[PDB]
Amino acid sequence: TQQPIVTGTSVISMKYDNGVIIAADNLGSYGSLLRFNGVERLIPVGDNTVVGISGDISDMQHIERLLKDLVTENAYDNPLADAEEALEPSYIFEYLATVMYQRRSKMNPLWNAIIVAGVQSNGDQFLRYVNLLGVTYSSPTLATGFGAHMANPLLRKVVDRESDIPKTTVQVAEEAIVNAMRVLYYRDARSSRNFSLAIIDKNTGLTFKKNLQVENMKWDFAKDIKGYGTQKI
Amino acid sequence: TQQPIVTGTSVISMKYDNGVIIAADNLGSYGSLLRFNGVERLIPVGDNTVVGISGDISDMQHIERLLKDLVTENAYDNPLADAEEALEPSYIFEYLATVMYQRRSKMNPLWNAIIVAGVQSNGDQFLRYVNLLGVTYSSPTLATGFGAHMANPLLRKVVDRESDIPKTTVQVAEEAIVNAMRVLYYRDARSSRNFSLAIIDKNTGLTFKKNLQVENMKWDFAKDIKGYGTQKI
Amino acid sequence: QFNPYGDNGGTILGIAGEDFAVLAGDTRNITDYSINSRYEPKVFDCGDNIVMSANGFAADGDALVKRFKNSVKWYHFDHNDKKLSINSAARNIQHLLYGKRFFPYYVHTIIAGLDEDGKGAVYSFDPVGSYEREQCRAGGAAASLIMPFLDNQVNFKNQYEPGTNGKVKKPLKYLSVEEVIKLVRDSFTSATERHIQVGDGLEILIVTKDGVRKEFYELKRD
Amino acid sequence: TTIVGVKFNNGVVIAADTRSTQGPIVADKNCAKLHRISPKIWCAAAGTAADTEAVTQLIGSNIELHSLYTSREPRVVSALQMLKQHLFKYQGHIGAYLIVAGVDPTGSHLFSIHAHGSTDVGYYLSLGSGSLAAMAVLESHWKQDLTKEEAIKLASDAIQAGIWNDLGSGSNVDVCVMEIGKDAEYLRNYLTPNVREEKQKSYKFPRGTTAVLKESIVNICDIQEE
Amino acid sequence: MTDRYSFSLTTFSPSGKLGQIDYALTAVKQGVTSLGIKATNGVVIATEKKSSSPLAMSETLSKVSLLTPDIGAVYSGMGPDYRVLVDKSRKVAHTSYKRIYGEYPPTKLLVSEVAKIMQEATQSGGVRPFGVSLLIAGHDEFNGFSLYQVDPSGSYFPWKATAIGKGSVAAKTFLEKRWNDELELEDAIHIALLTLKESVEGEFNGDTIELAIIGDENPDLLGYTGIPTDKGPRFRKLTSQEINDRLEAL
Amino acid sequence: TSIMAVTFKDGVILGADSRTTTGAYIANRVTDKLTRVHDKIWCCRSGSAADTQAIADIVQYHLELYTSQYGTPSTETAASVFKELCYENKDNLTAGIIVAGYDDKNKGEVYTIPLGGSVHKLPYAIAGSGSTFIYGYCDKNFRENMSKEETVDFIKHSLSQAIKWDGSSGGVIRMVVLTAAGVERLIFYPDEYEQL
Amino acid sequence: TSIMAVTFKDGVILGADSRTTTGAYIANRVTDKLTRVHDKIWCCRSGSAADTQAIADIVQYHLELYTSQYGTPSTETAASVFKELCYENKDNLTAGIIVAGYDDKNKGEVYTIPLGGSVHKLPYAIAGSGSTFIYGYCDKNFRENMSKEETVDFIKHSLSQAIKWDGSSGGVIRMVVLTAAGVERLIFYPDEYEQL
Amino acid sequence: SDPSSINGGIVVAMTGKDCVAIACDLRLGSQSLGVSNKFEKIFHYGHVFLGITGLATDVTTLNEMFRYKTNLYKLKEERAIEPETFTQLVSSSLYERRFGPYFVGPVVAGINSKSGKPFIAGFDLIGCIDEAKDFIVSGTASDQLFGMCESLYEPNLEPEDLFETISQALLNAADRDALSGWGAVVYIIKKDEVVKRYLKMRQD
Ligand SMILES: *C[C@@](C)(O)[C@](*)(O)[C@H](CC(C)C)NC(=O)[C@H](Cc1ccccc1)NC(=O)[C@H](CC(C)C)NC(=O)[C@H](CCc1ccccc1)NC(=O)CN1CCOCC1
Ligand SMILES: *C[C@@](C)(O)[C@](*)(O)[C@H](CC(C)C)NC(=O)[C@H](Cc1ccccc1)NC(=O)[C@H](CC(C)C)NC(=O)[C@H](CCc1ccccc1)NC(=O)CN1CCOCC1
Ligand SMILES: *C[C@@](C)(O)[C@](*)(O)[C@H](CC(C)C)NC(=O)[C@H](Cc1ccccc1)NC(=O)[C@H](CC(C)C)NC(=O)[C@H](CCc1ccccc1)NC(=O)CN1CCOCC1
Ligand SMILES: [Mg+2]
Ligand SMILES: [Mg+2]
Ligand SMILES: [Mg+2]
Repeated sequence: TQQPIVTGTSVISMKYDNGVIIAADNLGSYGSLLRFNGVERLIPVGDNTVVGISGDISDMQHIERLLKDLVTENAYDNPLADAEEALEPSYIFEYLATVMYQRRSKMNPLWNAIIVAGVQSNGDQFLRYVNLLGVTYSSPTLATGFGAHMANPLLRKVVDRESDIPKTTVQVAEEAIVNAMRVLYYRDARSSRNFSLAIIDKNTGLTFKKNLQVENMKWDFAKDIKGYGTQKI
Repeated sequence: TQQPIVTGTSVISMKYDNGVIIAADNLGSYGSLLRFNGVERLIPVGDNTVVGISGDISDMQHIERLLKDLVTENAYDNPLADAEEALEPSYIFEYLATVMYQRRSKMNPLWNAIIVAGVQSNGDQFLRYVNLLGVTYSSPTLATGFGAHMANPLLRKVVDRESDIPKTTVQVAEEAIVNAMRVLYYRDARSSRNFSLAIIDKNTGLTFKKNLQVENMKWDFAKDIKGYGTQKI
Repeated sequence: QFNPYGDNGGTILGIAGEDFAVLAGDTRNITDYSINSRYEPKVFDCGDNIVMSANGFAADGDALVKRFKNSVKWYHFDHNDKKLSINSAARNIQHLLYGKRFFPYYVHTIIAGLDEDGKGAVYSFDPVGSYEREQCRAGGAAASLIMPFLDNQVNFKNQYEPGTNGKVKKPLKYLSVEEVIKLVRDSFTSATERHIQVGDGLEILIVTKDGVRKEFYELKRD
Repeated sequence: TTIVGVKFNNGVVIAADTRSTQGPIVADKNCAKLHRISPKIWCAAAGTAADTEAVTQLIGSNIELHSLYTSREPRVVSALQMLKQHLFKYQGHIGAYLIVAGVDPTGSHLFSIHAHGSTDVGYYLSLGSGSLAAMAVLESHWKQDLTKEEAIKLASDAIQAGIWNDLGSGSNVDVCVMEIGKDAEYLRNYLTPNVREEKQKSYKFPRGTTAVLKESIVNICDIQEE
Repeated sequence: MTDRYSFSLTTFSPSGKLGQIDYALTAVKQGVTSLGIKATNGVVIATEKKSSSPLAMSETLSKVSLLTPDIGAVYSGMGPDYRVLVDKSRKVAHTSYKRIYGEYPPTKLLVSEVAKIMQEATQSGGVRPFGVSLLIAGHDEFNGFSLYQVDPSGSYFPWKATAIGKGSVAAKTFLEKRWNDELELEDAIHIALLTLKESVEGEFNGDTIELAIIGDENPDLLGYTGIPTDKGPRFRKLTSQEINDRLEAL
Repeated sequence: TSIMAVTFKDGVILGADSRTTTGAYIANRVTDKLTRVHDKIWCCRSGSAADTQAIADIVQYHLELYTSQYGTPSTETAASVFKELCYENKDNLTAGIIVAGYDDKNKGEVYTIPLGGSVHKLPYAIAGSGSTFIYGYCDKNFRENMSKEETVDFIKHSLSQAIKWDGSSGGVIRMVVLTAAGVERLIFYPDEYEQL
Repeated sequence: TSIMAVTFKDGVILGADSRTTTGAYIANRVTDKLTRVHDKIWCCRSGSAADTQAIADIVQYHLELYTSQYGTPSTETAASVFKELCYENKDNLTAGIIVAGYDDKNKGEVYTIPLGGSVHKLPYAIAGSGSTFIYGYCDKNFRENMSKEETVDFIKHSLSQAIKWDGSSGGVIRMVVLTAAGVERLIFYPDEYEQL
Repeated sequence: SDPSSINGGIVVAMTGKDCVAIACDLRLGSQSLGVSNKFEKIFHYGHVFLGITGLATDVTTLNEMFRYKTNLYKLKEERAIEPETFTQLVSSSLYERRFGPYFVGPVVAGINSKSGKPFIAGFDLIGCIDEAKDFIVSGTASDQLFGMCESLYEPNLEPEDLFETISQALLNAADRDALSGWGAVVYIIKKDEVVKRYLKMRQD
């Protein structure tokens, strides 16, 4: 048993016709203090998987090292390490899910919520969640923390069920993700303007975008808001 | 029942041959934050009494207003308000002591420790303490908070008993008070360098000194201190 | 949470003689490990040849003494300057204490004087006003040290006549004022050695038919 | 307890009061709080009395074995290191607060150590309940380049401040002086400003005053021959 | 990477001999001569500093070792075995005695503890016996001065005087003639130097001889003043100069 | 919340962020924390939204009734009415209020009233959760008798930093200028103040 | 405690106050919080005095043994050893450590290790109770590739403010300069830095 | 609940001229219920006397433990243990249970057989030594005993005078404690004779 100290907020994601998108802001909060402004919380594993992590950053850095070590170990005595015996999203997820549930069962959890996004060998989209309790689930959209409450409603308007996935292009899906990140910046007190976004496509591969900013913000109506009821000026 | 919020630290004092000296620093702390740097905590009442207050500053400001109102009330229908029927230190103290004990007895104290210093009509030195519990006592030296632990030992080396009072001059007594304030600045984490000092003498009257600073500080030996044991550089 | 009580330490002692009584108290006042004062009087002449001390929490002690002194003043006004007898003073103090039964005065009170036959009298009170007349009583921080000594030296307890096997007790005697003061001084010197809250000075008030006299003695200051 | 350490020209001096307590009662009026770790490494103890004795004796034992093993006179930094690691491991539960001083081939040294295992370096230090009273005196009269005589004076004055003003401290002042190139001099009861006055009365009883039921000889000897 | 030697390496042969103990005693016989003599007011222990090379600094190799402030030890046999036994003997004096009773053990009981350690190397799994015989001299309040020998078996005996190692048979005969119960400590040192001269071939001086005494308390060697009861170590190692002074009156 | 009031040559300026929080959710991102108690006496609010609104509404009532009887109240008087409510109801309130006003006689004045209900007259004041991060900055950069443009920049730079480091502060920077000329409202959006 | 480490053109500089507290009593006013783990790898200590000393002693041991086998360790390596101890013993430790060092290859580097045991490589870092009051100041006044004199002034002004507002910080300002030239210790007394 | 005051009882020791005295009460109870009036608290190992107050199971356990240890001491050392040495053994044995202590207040008393010097000592439950010249007190009426001893005691009392002083110190202290009394025993110890006396006291 511990308490989280340095923390990361929402990770958001969705499936589209040919792949998956995942995103997370670049902040490490220390309670209410917005302490660290250059923290990468999307961690790629090979050219087919991105693991997005929220919660305790010290535990995130531990998980990052586990994944880095997993790639090293998979390469050992493996002539097909960059081909048929490369690490899959499903393998990386199940490993993390095993570790998470083992750690909760020893009453010493890794204080995180994790989304593994990727594309499998056969071109199938992979998107699955796991947290500090070892709870797992999959859905056409997935989000952690505040993102569950605010991003999912927006992303579900694009992909409400499985049959909507082939109808959704990469442009429409990315647009929905970028808008969701703006909404979180308006409304989450432990978020930042700067974020990272990753697209894993079955055709075009892994595209990792750094140093993105929330833009096209509406604050102009603020000038017209005065007082809390009766004040006229 | 409450908790103190904005607070003042030590008030220190002693008797000498012809009168009394009292002192207190100019700080209002907000927990560990050294919030307010210009707070006067010695409050004169007439030309014969100084009330030094530590503890909650909101309650100090209340007490200040009570004393101000006490002077106004004493002047009413009193042709000898600036002569034989002027307020005495003993009258001002007993009033405060009554209020303090009444407030503790309603489980709603004034969260303070108070030292009333002055000279009576007959030339006698007055020095007495009262706190949030209504506890009262007199001694040739008196101090609140950290001053009780650190200032009293030093001031008692000058006036150890009643018979030492006539042997102690105003120069010796002031020197002892000024040194005690330096020691408190070295060692009390909720103190400041800037302080006020008041002398109430039977011959020369009330002398109130503002904007005093702790000076002649020893920090030079600090350069020679390295590590915490084995470190040589 | 706010705690309305505190402990100012100190120790007091009453002894009744044949035609006199003493009430003694140390002059030290403390909180925790700090000394507040080396000379803060704790035993008070209350008028009508009655001496009083309310040891424990000094604010409650001062309040009680102040209220009793006032009770004596109003007893004079309301009953034609009649002298308040020690027995009557004691019953009055019970009502003062029991009045705050559910928010007590945190003190142990002793009064001393002469009864209506001119004989020495000491009365003793708990915080909520139960009382008893006694030849002997110590109160306060070092009461547990002093009382057994008084049982032995004032009331001659566990002492027998030599050569009687153990069947004739040492017969009870009144002590002289000189002998009582010797026992008081040794009690406080002993208490000062072993109790940290006892020291600095000893102030004894002696009550006779002639009035109230005071004696002061130095105690160790460590 | 009041304990102090003061550095000087050619060495270091430590001092202590002699009171030990049990609740508000004084258990011992002439307690010895200056513990010898090795001939020229001594320390003053405050806190839980059993813990300070046990910890000084354990490290003093291991320092003696280390000295024999290495054929070298023990160093103060070694006593310090061994004390802090032992106290850290026990996470403050061993309630030992110590001022560690001494002379060794490296020179003269003065340290303090707290129960949780933190240490500090200084020219003057104080510990225990009377440490504020002692530190007030030290902060008022300490200077650089003190002589032996000046340092003994300052150290004992600082203990006196604890004796008179702290209810936790009392009785006598014990001093130990450790000078470079000399034997350490332990001055037990260096000051005695608290002798009890003569009592007013003698309480010697007449013989036969206490009532007895039975008498018997107790056999303390072993089983006898013949 | 296993210690599989859980069985005894010292066993009884058909004749009743414990071979490894006998062979350890043979190693002791090859070792350099050392001796001990007990006086009325002291004990002396002595040996030759057999230097392996003249480039070697023989001062650094201490054959005569302090165990406690009132107890000293010397040996004959294998030097490394002796060194580790001195380490263990010093430690067991603290762990099994000083940390319990607040005082150093009496000579006989420290000897008993050393003896125990040597016995265990004669019975425990996967070890050989120690290839040394020790001479332990000491003082304690209730037993007075004493001198003990300890062998590879763990057996120990008290002596008025004795010798062990190379020329022990000749040295023991020499001591039988000279020893009496009225000897002062200086007389015992004189006899120790005479006895040791017979077994030494080469140079005979303070630099080639190692000698220590258990004698009077030495408050000057204590290192501190202020405790009347602590009067100083009775063990003292004689200097190179102090030995040479007595060799002129020889 | 990050709030401040700064006296300058021509008067006083109040400043605040626009964020209201429920836990870590931002309940209102365009909050107005600068509230009028009299024509030229305003306050900055921090602490409970309910408590500071209730207090401010009562103070506005008291000063309206003061004006009907005795004419325009001083800034000191307005601060005293705030104090009385905060001090006497200290057990039941969580309010940190800065009172700022302009007289022609006294010019610009600032009074800060922290949790206990004490009053402190100051050349400038800072308060709210985000103020902790700018004590250093404000102490080094404040000067007396600044111009209007300098004081606007001082507040803009100060609250910009408070917003940057405090998660409980954010949104727009609102300001209210109090001079002889009148009452001016200023607003500054994220795209302006973040790049400073 | 107020501590910081700042990279600059020629290397890195560590800075700290000298105050140790027991409650509100100052147990040591001349504390040295800048501790050597290797010739040119040092750390700033905050949190428990016992914990940070124990950790620093273990790290010094690990890097001495590293040096015997593998030669001079990198600053990154020193930070990793600190991290391992802080992360794995997070339940039982209260340690906030800044690691700073000079290589010739990597030049000046600074790593901060807060309570959780996470690691963060930064151009400069601030920590300890008093650091809260200077986030604003430090963010506005830090530039990369400063000179030695500029970086000394930046730390002196920053810790001066931290000391001024934090009661848990005080005493002297100690600094340690790490460059190719060697190791320089600097000290600055109250009479110098208070008047800034 | 508080283990040191479930059973009750007291021990006191004093030095005199070429003699020591150690004394104890006889009560064992379960809080308010008096159970036994024959529960002695003083034991001896050769010429060294040990009194023990506190939790009665630990009093009995520690007696059996120190009998065990002093028997082995004597076999190995070939002499009886002395008071100074026994004191150190008590301290060592208590401190090894530092974090699960015996709830006791031991008191050592005796005369060193070689030097002839009178010796007394007391300990807290974890083994800290108080080596007093004058007197040592222990038990539920320790405050009371401290007061009696500090006033009644004078140095260099003859054996028969010292008996009166220690007896009156015990009796009057016990009578002010609910959990002490029910009889008492006094040992007067000289270099080669020891007299044991049972005291007549009030039985409430
Ligand atoms: C007095 C001083 C100014 O504080 C100074 O620091 C000295 C220095 C010593 C002598 C080196 N300290 C003491 O005297 C300590 C103060 C202290 C008391 C209690 C806890 C911590 C510190 N005194 C003792 O340690 C005392 C020594 C006896 C009188 C010889 N021992 C006790 O008071 C003992 C401590 C038990 C304990 C257990 C576990 C953790 C910490 C402490 N307590 C009792 O004896 C209480 N009680 C136990 C049951 O029987 C009745 C008495
Ligand atoms: C943002 C800031 C730095 O805190 C700044 O001070 C602003 C200033 C206002 C706008 C004048 N303060 C707030 O935003 C407060 C912060 C605060 C919260 C709680 C106590 C004191 C201050 N926010 C509110 O007052 C908030 C306004 C609502 C959302 C319109 N109210 C609450 O959060 C409410 C307060 C209850 C309360 C009131 C007084 C003392 C103690 C508690 N709390 C909740 O509804 C709690 N919430 C917790 C999460 O689950 C839902 C319920
Ligand atoms: C001053 C600063 C801003 O805090 C700065 O971080 C310095 C840095 C050090 C010098 C490297 N830190 C301190 O001074 C710490 C502050 C601190 C206190 C408590 C927990 C964590 C940090 N002070 C100490 O570590 C202090 C050193 C002693 C005086 C030599 N130790 C304590 O105060 C001790 C710590 C116990 C503890 C340890 C770990 C976690 C939690 C608690 N605490 C006490 O002795 C408590 N004290 C309270 C008042 O009554 C007396 C007992
Ligand atoms: Mg004292
Ligand atoms: Mg923000
Ligand atoms: Mg009884």
